[PDB]
Order: sequence, then C-alpha cells, then structure tokens
Amino acid sequence: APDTSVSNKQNFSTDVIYQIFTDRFSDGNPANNPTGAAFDGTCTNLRLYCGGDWQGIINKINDGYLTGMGVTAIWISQPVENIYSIINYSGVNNTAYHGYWARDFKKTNPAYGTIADFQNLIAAAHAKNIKVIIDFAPNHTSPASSDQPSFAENGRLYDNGTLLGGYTNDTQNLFHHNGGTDFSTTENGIYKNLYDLADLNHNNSTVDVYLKDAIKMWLDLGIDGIRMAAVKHMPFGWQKSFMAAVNNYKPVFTFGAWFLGVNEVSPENHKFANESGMSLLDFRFAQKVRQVFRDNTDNMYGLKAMLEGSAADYAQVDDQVTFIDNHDMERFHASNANRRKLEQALAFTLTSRGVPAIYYGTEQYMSGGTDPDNRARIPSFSTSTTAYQVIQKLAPLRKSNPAIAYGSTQERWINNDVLIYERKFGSNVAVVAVNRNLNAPASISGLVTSLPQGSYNDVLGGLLNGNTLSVGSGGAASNFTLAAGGTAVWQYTAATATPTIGHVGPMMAKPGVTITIDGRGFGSSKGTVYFGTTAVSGADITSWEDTQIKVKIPAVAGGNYNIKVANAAGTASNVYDNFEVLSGDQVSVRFVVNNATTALGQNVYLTGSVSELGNWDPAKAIGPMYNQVVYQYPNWYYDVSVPAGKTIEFKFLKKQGSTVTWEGGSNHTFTAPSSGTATINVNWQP
Ligand SMILES: OC[C@H]1O[C@H](O[C@H]2[C@H](O)[C@@H](O)[C@@H](O[C@H]3[C@H](O)[C@@H](O)[C@@H](O[C@H]4[C@H](O)[C@@H](O)[C@@H](O[C@H]5[C@H](O)[C@@H](O)[C@@H](O[C@H]6[C@H](O)[C@@H](O)[C@H](O)O[C@@H]6CO)O[C@@H]5CO)O[C@@H]4CO)O[C@@H]3CO)O[C@@H]2CO)[C@H](O)[C@@H](O)[C@@H]1O
Ligand SMILES: OC[C@H]1O[C@H](O[C@H]2[C@H](O)[C@@H](O)[C@@H](O[C@H]3[C@H](O)[C@@H](O)[C@@H](O[C@H]4[C@H](O)[C@@H](O)[C@@H](O)O[C@@H]4CO)O[C@@H]3CO)O[C@@H]2CO)[C@H](O)[C@@H](O)[C@@H]1O
Ligand SMILES: OC[C@H]1O[C@H](O[C@H]2[C@H](O)[C@@H](O)[C@@H](O[C@H]3[C@H](O)[C@@H](O)[C@@H](O)O[C@@H]3CO)O[C@@H]2CO)[C@H](O)[C@@H](O)[C@@H]1O
Ligand SMILES: OC[C@H]1O[C@H](O[C@H]2[C@H](O)[C@@H](O)[C@@H](O[C@H]3[C@H](O)[C@@H](O)[C@@H](O)O[C@@H]3CO)O[C@@H]2CO)[C@H](O)[C@@H](O)[C@@H]1O
Ligand SMILES: [Ca+2]
Ligand SMILES: [Ca+2]
Ligand SMILES: [Ca+2]
Repeated sequence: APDTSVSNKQNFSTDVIYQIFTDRFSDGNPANNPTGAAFDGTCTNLRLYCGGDWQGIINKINDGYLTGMGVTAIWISQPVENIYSIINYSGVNNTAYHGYWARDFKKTNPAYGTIADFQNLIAAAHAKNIKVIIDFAPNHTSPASSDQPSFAENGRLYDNGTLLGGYTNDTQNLFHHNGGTDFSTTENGIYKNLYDLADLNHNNSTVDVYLKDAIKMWLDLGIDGIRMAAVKHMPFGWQKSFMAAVNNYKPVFTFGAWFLGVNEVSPENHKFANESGMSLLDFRFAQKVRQVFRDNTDNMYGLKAMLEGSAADYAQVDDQVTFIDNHDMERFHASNANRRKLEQALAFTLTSRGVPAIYYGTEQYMSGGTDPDNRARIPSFSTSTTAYQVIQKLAPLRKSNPAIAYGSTQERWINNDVLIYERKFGSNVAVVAVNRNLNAPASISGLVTSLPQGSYNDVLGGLLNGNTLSVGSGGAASNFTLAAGGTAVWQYTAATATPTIGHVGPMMAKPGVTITIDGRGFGSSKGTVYFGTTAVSGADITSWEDTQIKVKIPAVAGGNYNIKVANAAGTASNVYDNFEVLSGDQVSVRFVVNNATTALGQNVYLTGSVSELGNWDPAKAIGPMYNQVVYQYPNWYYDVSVPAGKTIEFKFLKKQGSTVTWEGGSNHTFTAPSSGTATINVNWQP
C-alpha cells in the first residue's frame, strides 16, 4: 500500500480532513432523532439536536459531496453515548447534540446511530477512500453538581450499561472534587472541572483501565484517527500512557485540541506535541492565518514568522492539524466580509505543511459568532461555490504532490501583503503565491524557485485570479503581475531517485510494534532501516515499496532514535529524528515528593533510571511538578508514564532555569504496576 492509501492509519499529511459536526451535517435517519424539547428539526435552536446522524454522513459520502470536494478524511463528533438530559442553563435548554457529554464510552450515541450504523459508516468511508477520525473526550463525562445529584445526570459514568459511579457520593474517587478551573494555570485547568464538566480521575485504576479499554473498542471498530478533546485539561503524563496503549495496540493518527489564543506561543504546547505521543491542532497557525487574512491584525511578515517558528518548535510540524476556524470559534467568514479572504485562507492552508482540517460548511461561506452560532446546519450541499472548487482543486494536491504533504516551507518572495512560498520534497516542488491585498496588484520580480525551467499554469485555473508562471534557468521566474487578492499555485512533480523520508508514525512505541515510514525513493526492493546505529532488515521489515515501508521496532533500549533508511543499493536517506522507543508497556504513575521547599522560580522535577524518566538526565527530567490542586507545597506531585512492572530508580531535582540541584541520599526505588495506576509517595532527601 502506498503512503496515500486510505489504509494509512498513521499518516494524514496527504489527506484533507473535513470536520463534521454530526448533528448539524445531515439527518440520514430521522427514526433516531430525539424527541420533544431536546430536538428541533428546523435547527433554529442550536442548543438542541437537529437530527444530524451517521447515516447522513454515509449518504454524503456516497452522493459524492465530500469526494467531489477532494476530501480524504473526516473528523466526526464523539461517537460515545452522551447524556440524555436537557440541561437548563438559566432558562436556556441545552442538549448533548455536540456529543461532548459522554456517559458511556463503550456505547454509542443513539442519536448518531448504532454500533452497526457506525460500522456501516466506516465501511462507506473506506469504500470512498475516506479516513475516519473520531473525537474523544476522556477528560470528563457531563455537567454535574456534587451537592445537586438532581442536576443533569450527576456526571454518572457507565461501562457498557453498568453504572460505575457519579459525581455525588464519589467514595470511589472516579472524579476530581477540586471545583472548577479558571484557566489560571495548567495544573489548575487539569485537576479542576473543565467548566462544570465532571473531571475524571485518571489516577484511578478503574477509570484508567476503562478508558484505555474503551479506546480499544473504537480502535477495533476501524477508526483511522483520534482527535483528543481538552488535551490541556488532562495530566500530560497520563495521556502519554494513553498514547502508549493505543500505539502498542493499534496505532492510529492522533492529535489533541490545545487552544492557543491570539499571539500565544506556548513552549509547553510545543513540548506536549513533541513528547505526548500525539500531535496537536495548529491553533498558532490558525490564529496567525486569521490575523493575516480575516482580521488584518498582522501582515505577511507575521505569517512567515509563524511558519518558520512552528517548523522549528514542532518536532513533527507536518503532524499538526491546521485550520482557519472550528466549532470553538467564530466562523472565518463574516457575512459582510469579502469571500476572497476565506478562499485565500483556504488555498494557503490546503497547500501548507500539516494536516488541513476544514470545518463543515466553510465551503458554503457559513458565517457565525461563538458557539453555538458557529454550529448552524449546513445551508446546502452545493458544489457551485468557489471555496468548494478551491478545495476541490487543491486537496488532491496533498496526494499527487509529496512536496505539499511532506515538503519543506521556504519563503521565496515577500512583502506586507504578498507572500510567495515554496514546498520542496525530493524531485517535487510547489510554489504558492498569495496577494492578500484585495485592492492592489503586486509586481513580482526577482522571484527564484526550485522549479525546473518551464511554463507553469495555475493549478487554480485562475480561479483565485491566478496567473501563469514562467520559469527560466536557475529557477528564475520571469517578472509578472500578481492580481489583487490573487492566488496562484504552480507545481512540479517527478520521480525521486534518492530515498527520502517524509513521514513516520507512530512516533512513540515499544519494540515489536510496527511503525510506518512514508516518503519517496524507497525503491521496490526491500532495503534497510536504521533506528540509530541499529540496522533492521529482512523479516522485521513487513512491507517495503517506493512510498511506504512497514517495519517492526527493534528490541533496543528505551529512548529517542533517528530513523533513516537505505535502498537495496545502500543509498541512505535523510533523517527523521525524534522517534521514541518506549521501555515497554506503559502505566500512569503518580509521583509525590514531600517537604521540597523552594524559592520563586525554583521548580521540582523528577529523574530516573528509565528513558521515561530521562535516564538521570536533568535536561530530560520530568516536570515542573505541581503543588496546588491535588497536593500543596512544599508537597509536589505529577503523573508520569512509566514502563509497567519495571523496577525503577528515581530522584527528585530542584530546577532554576537549567541549573540543577540534585536530591540527597540514595536513589528512590519502586516497581511500576503491571497494569493500572499507582502512587509513589517519598520524602525529599536533603
Ligand atoms: O460550585 C459550582 C460549580 O463550580 C464549577 O462549575 C462552574 C464553572 O467552574 C464555571 O466556569 C461556570 O461554568 C459556566 C461557564 O462559565 C459558561 O461559559 C457556560 O459554558 C458554556 C460554554 O461557554 C459553551 O461554549 C458551551 O460549552 C460546551 C461546548 O458547547 C461543547 O462543545 C463542549 O466543549 C468542548 C469543545 O467544543 C471541544 O473542542 C473540546 O474538545 O472539548 C470541550 C469540552 O468538552 O463542552 C462545553 C462544556 O459543556 O456550553 C456551555 C454551557 O454549559 O456554562 C458553564 C456552566 O454554568 O459555572 C459552573 C457552575 O457554577 C464546578 O466545576 C462545578 O462542579 C460546580 O457545580
Ligand atoms: O503562575 C504560576 C506560577 O507557576 C510557577 O511558579 C512556581 C515557582 O517557580 C516555584 O518556586 C514554586 O513557588 C513556591 C516558592 O518556591 C515558595 O518559596 C513559596 O513562595 C512563597 C514565598 O516564600 C513568599 O515570599 C511569598 O512569595 O509567598 C509565596 C507563596 O507562599 O511557595 C511557592 C508555591 O506557592 O511553585 C510555583 C508553582 O506553584 C512559575 O514559575 C511562575 O512564573 C508562575 O507565577
Ligand atoms: O544576493 C542574493 C540574495 O538572494 C536571496 O534573496 C531573496 C529574498 O530572500 C527573497 O525575499 C526575494 O526577495 C524579494 C523580496 O521578498 C521583495 O520584497 C522584493 O524586494 O523583491 C525581492 C526580489 O527581487 O528574492 C530574493 C532572491 O531574488 C537571499 O535571501 C539574500 O540574502 C541574497 O542577498
Ligand atoms: O549520571 C548517572 C547517575 O545519576 C544520578 O546521580 C546523581 C546523584 O544522585 C546526585 O547526588 C549527584 O551526585 C553528586 C554528589 O551529590 C556529590 O557528593 C559528588 O559525589 O558528586 C556527584 C556528582 O556526580 O549527581 C549525580 C549525577 O550527576 C543517579 O543517582 C545515579 O544512580 C546515576 O548513576
Ligand atoms: Ca437523525
Ligand atoms: Ca481533567
Ligand atoms: Ca523532526
């Protein structure tokens, strides 16, 4: 199977995701529609079920709506069973139409469909080479009150019909009872209730195993991706252990939703995306895009900055899910706005690095403010829109031109409003020119690219006022005029002689697990695969062709390895660093250190004898540890993914910048549980 195959559950870079808000997409089966006050067939009240279901999606898949657009993957709402109550928030009735109020992760939302329906959906999708990504909010269940078991459904958690427990009288401790968060701090937003949502307690073995077990089911149902909701409100350590469970079972492309406000650039975010075991939704990208094309709060320069920075801050930038809007923010298009702004933001996104995600209805020019105003039912399924044609013309590129999927990003021409960038990958190139200035044209001279000499027509067919590019010798493009609001796309594709790695997934797993290595120039005859200095060939290399290679992770020590391959001839390829070989099966372990006083700026960290602990390396130490919610200073705590069953030696550190002060005495010792969670409580040694 080629990298572009719908079977590629590890790489979406060649795909164009279509974010589908089920309830608001299409009602293929009204027999499952909810009744009474929880439903509004007219979709006037955006806080109630409108009827959108899985069958609706199947129909959309079969009727060529999505396919005709060039969509190769969908991102659907959480499939799990949600609460049935109609939460009345100050005289305002609310329903779980959004599917974020789960009540049983092992069951499905009868409103969307049945297991069978879901199965038919996946079947339909794959039949149309369409990948299926499902939302997953294992951070909570539903709204609930501790003193009012009457409100909502008390956040009651079910395990395939069997009541596990509720928020009230939670003597089991399945949830956190630290009130709500004010998003003041990361730890704050983690161990506190996301709004009024019953915050699950992943430190609880039951909850931990149940959740992991639940994902297994959906994984067995054939899903091709996982969009993790509120990845910022869940302990980072546990999520890794969760990614480990997935990857060590049935690895599938996963990305979390980590909100990033305007002009917000988080290192924690970069780190999470770099070591969580999952990617992230490129909010930084989206916000900048909006600032540049929608709000005009920044120019091409800010865009370029975002591009370069992100390409350096993200270990695997091509794994970041890009977008221009979503269900959590005002639709990119404003009723009064100039359509070209959206079309441009679209063209840009569809040709940039990462995995482009398109919010349903965007191609219909839907406008709307904050939720639920941004979740209106798709006005129509018209293929006549310009946005539709844009996507339609650009999307396929992600499959025909590896430069777009895995290529690099280099600015070739730039100014306040004009931006001309190039994507390169092997013998493939893509030059994109965007003139956001809707009132002024731009004289493009001195443009240099990697495009071989030749005449290049606009792949957009002048759709966005594009033009033909004339490339002479040296990649020098003859002077040309870039129409106002003009957007062109020139490309070059050719066979790649030398082995080039464009993607690798998953990026974190234990030996014996099969990773997927995509790119071009691998050759038909099997070659060699390197996990650092360790060479792997023959049998452990399940499959090998030109664009895709399947191989089992060698039994090497835990840690980061630099992947690389060599054709049957010995010709070595580029390097795809940052691969993580786990020490084995993982389990979320909570470490607690007491009496660890410190001074402002000084934060406690954790080090240990395993790669999951940094192998005694302070730079790779775990932390900074928390000390506010669950435990209070001088008491520090933190949930960490450690190799299960293993006997690990660990020590605590006191960090100040990169200056480290080691713990005294001897190493602490403990043996990781074989499964479930555990709490290692030790005192700081002077
Ligand atoms: O002791 C009292 C009480 O305290 C705590 O609870 C209070 C809470 O701390 C406090 O903030 C407040 O909460 C209210 C909030 O301030 C209001 O904004 C409102 O919330 C509405 C949201 O603004 C609105 O966007 C929407 O939110 C839901 C989304 O529609 C839905 O899609 C989903 O959001 C998901 C994102 O879309 C998705 O991308 C992402 O992946 O995951 C998100 C989360 O799943 O979920 C959103 C939340 O349901 O509707 C909201 C309407 O409810 O109402 C809040 C409730 O009043 O008051 C709280 C009560 O005082 C404690 O936590 C609590 O235990 C305690 O009783
Ligand atoms: O925004 C949240 C903050 O998060 C991070 O802060 C860390 C600090 O870097 C740590 O030093 C630690 O803070 C301890 C502090 O070490 C300790 O001395 C004590 O501070 C007292 C202080 O002695 C007293 O003079 C006065 O300042 O009151 C303080 C409160 O008692 O307690 C602190 C813990 O509350 O932990 C925090 C995280 O909680 C981050 O580095 C900061 O930028 C950020 O503000
Ligand atoms: O001496 C060679 C020269 O080449 C490289 O410059 C390129 C710029 O980096 C690139 O931005 C582009 O420049 C255009 C500007 O963006 C635009 O504002 C306007 O001024 O036209 C310019 C083209 O004439 O192209 C040039 C290459 O042509 C390299 O970065 C330089 O360091 C180097 O001096
Ligand atoms: O590097 C591997 C090694 O790391 C860990 O050892 C650290 C000690 O725990 C820590 O106390 C500190 O040791 C210094 C002593 O305190 C000091 O008295 C004198 O002996 O110098 C030491 C400096 O090396 O730092 C080391 C790491 O630098 C871990 O505990 C070991 O098990 C592990 O082998
Ligand atoms: Ca229905
Ligand atoms: Ca949480
Ligand atoms: Ca990298």
